[PDB]
Amino acid sequence: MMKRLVYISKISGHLSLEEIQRIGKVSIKNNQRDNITGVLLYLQGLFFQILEGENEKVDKLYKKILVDDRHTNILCLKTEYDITDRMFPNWAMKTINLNENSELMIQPIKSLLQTITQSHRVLEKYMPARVIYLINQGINPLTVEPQLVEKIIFFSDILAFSTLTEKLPVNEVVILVNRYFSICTRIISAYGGEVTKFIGDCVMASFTKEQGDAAIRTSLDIISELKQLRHHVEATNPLHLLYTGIGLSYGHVIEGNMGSSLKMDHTLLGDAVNVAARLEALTRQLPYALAFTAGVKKCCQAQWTFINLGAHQVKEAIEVYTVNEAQKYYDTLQITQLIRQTLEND
Amino acid sequence: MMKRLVYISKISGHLSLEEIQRIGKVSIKNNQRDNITGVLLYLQGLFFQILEGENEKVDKLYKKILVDDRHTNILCLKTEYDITDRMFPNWAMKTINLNENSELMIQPIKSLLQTITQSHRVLEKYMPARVIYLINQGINPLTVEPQLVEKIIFFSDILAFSTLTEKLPVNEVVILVNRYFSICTRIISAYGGEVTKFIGDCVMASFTKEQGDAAIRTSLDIISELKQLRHHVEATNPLHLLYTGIGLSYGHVIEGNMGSSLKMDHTLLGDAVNVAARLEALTRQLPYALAFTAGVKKCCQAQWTFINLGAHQVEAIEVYTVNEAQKYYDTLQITQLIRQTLE
Ligand SMILES: Cc1cc2nc3c(=O)[nH]c(=O)nc-3n(C[C@H](O)[C@H](O)[C@H](O)COP(=O)(O)O)c2cc1C
Ligand SMILES: Cc1cc2nc3c(=O)[nH]c(=O)nc-3n(C[C@H](O)[C@H](O)[C@H](O)COP(=O)(O)O)c2cc1C
Ligand SMILES: [Cl-]
Ligand SMILES: [Cl-]
Ligand SMILES: [Cl-]
Ligand SMILES: [Cl-]
Ligand SMILES: [Cl-]
Ligand SMILES: [Cl-]
Ligand SMILES: [Mg+2]
Repeated sequence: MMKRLVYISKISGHLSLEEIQRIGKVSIKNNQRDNITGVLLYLQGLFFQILEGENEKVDKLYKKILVDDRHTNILCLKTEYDITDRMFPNWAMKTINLNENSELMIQPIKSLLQTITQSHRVLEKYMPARVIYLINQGINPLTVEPQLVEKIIFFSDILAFSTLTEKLPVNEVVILVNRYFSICTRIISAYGGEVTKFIGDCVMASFTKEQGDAAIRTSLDIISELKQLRHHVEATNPLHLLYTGIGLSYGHVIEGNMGSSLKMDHTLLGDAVNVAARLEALTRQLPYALAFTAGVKKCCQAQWTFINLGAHQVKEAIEVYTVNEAQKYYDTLQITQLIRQTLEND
Repeated sequence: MMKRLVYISKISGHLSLEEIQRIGKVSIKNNQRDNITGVLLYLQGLFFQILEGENEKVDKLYKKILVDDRHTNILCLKTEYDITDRMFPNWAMKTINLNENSELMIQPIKSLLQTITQSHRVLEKYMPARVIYLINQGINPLTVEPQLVEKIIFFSDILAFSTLTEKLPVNEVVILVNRYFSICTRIISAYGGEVTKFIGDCVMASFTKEQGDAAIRTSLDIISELKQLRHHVEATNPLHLLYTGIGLSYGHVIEGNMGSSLKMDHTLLGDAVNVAARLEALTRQLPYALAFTAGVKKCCQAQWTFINLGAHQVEAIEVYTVNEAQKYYDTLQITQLIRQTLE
């Protein structure tokens, strides 16, 4: 049985024509051995490749391509399974430099391909991570049926954000929120979590039930990086005032497409979403910057020092936990007052 | 001064090759007259068009193309301003049927164009409407600066949704939330509001300060349509149990594109967002399904019967409603009825 995959990628740095030639000859040699055929196109710093052959041979090759140093931001766009006919039966690997094609009748198609691909790469950034995952796996996200899944829900947001927005100019708030989002997204994604959306200054993400310790480590790493950042910058930098609170919950959530023709999105539905947001808010009243449910605790295997913060009610009460490592070295009320007083000019 | 634009669209059904030819014939005549050049391509049910010429000539033509019933789901991908040279100076409008091209050396580029565009159209379905607007207006959403704007913030969600999710099968929950979202989104959009996002079962939207009355009307209309729905369906249908609460607030919010190269989103930043969400939760404790701030009230000019609900801690703020938002039911009895109905 044969398959065919298509992917796009960003060429790492500036790549010479001779090293692009060094991809072609090795590809031709290996693909002839593996009975692989396909085409490699490049255009304005982007690679396009189509690979076809028996499934095991194609998957082995794509695993190696994925770790190749010469390109990055790799997104597989389409996978066709159990294909009847090869698309390029005579090309072990045909390389086409679309930049060098100056023919007048191909310029329209070449222009459209560059415009649509560059637009595609922008849109990719706005997708929930789950959608990018499904596309990478060759699954059309629009046709996926919703599933009840077990997830750890993550919410983190900015301490005293109302004071920051009240006292800072808009451009300074934007720099600060972008930095916060950049840090959260990088760390969540490094631990295998999936960012779902930004809501105001809040980052929403999920982890699997096998990722309880990764979820805690994510949260502590966020807190740790913010603490580092506050003493890295000057006192006139609003980043000097950036703190977070984090809530985690665990439960059954429905994951999938929701909405209508007018607006559709990837959503997560279930009690755990509300609980994680409420625990995120509760950290304001706690001497800890991370709060989570008993269910999150049961998903952890590491030797955390779990601390029981008692039962709290969520708009029936739920046990709230934290870890000793999440303890605040500051008093939260004193810090929100310091933030306001730091931003006071009078 | 000249501009160049590129858009993609979905060919409307039943569009034959003779009709596409007539499009080319008229385009050539009009574009020659207006000194417009470009190319029209089609492939597997999609149009691609590049248009270039003087700003006003191009804009007037594009406004016409926007209302042409021979295509739908039009997205202007890119606008180049102050172009120096035309890309197709000799083609008033060259029509290219990519479906008919069988040349072997073109097949790779044709295949990739179809793959990437179809994937692009999937991604578009998940994009924030505000980002799709910016792209259509030729604005780079990754570089355009967020702005401080005055907005009415709208928050609604489903009453006792925890009980619904606890007691219903997945496919039934999905049908129910989709219906709720479809109703909210259609009404908000009909009144000129902008749905921002879905957060769980919650709908977040915004209106301008000139849209105070429209925000109240939207809210009452959603409540009204849910009431209609509950007595349209049978008692075994979970939609029979669908109620909403709505909060509105007014304030300054930063609106824009935020994040990093790893993940972007469109967001509204400001205290008004939290206030609207807390007033939405407060309706559970109120004999009204709509609650809003003094600031919202000041944005209204219609002759509502405003009702003061006293100061509430969300310093406490004055909460208001309108007489029409009164609940004909007792909220705690409804939540107990939802629990009991699903037993
Ligand atoms: C864009 C791109 C496309 C590539 N395509 C192929 C290919 O089709 N076949 C292949 O064998 N190697 C291809 N490679 C290179 C592989 O990643 C790898 O360098 C090559 O298989 C040699 O691996 P080896 O020295 O460990 O055996 C490609 C690399 C890049 C950057
Ligand atoms: C995909 C598509 C592309 C079109 N491109 C052009 C064009 O480039 N120039 C043009 O005059 N009309 C174009 N039209 C048709 C116009 O929308 C309109 O039907 C035509 O200009 C006649 O308009 P009229 O009612 O003012 O006579 C296009 C229509 C479609 C569906
Ligand atoms: Cl290149
Ligand atoms: Cl800290
Ligand atoms: Cl610990
Ligand atoms: Cl509720
Ligand atoms: Cl009602
Ligand atoms: Cl009234
Ligand atoms: Mg905050």
